Amino acid sequence: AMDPEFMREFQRAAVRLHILHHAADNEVHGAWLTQELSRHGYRVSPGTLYPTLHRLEADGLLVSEQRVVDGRARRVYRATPAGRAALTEDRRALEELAREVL
Amino acid sequence: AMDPEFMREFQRAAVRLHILHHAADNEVHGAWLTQELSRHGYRVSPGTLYPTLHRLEADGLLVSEQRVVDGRARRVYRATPAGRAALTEDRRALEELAREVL
Ligand SMILES: [Zn+2]
Ligand SMILES: [Zn+2]
Ligand SMILES: [Zn+2]
Ligand SMILES: [Zn+2]
Repeated sequence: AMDPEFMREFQRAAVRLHILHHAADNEVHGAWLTQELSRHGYRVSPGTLYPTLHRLEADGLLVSEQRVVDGRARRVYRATPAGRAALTEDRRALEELAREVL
Repeated sequence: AMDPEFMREFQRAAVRLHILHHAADNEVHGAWLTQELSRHGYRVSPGTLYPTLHRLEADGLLVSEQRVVDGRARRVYRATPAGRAALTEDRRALEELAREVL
């Protein structure tokens, strides 16, 4: 990239937004988020993603639940009401900036 | 804001993009950038702005020159060819993320 600092800063925000958007549509496992983010073109390792997930729950924007499904313990994440509101606000900021420069 | 970490991350990118867009259109004084960024709705202090400006020059994306105009010495900033290309790349990343989540 010509502007690696922009890409670096912008990716953090992009990831955060994608996590919230996916977790508002439906419940998600961390492992699936890694694959899904990759499909959308973001290079993310579990080592980077899980701390983001935990932070989002700490921020009250996600909530996780322990589930035992098919003899296997798994954590699922979903958006809280605060998360859906955050998503609206974040999307709004994106849309505004998109409208302005494009 | 519901998601202050998103807003914080997103604002850095937004500012960076605005600096490059203004400095591609015309030459700018740092003091004027502060006012202009304020008009566009970004809280920026000289203490935050000048390090960003210096970083952009170090990255080869801006160039500054000491200029004496009307018996008065001033520093002006403008985008380099690399800066115009960075602006295109950054805008492109924005467009992509806009397409994805809207
Ligand atoms: Zn997706
Ligand atoms: Zn602009
Ligand atoms: Zn302007
Ligand atoms: Zn603006």
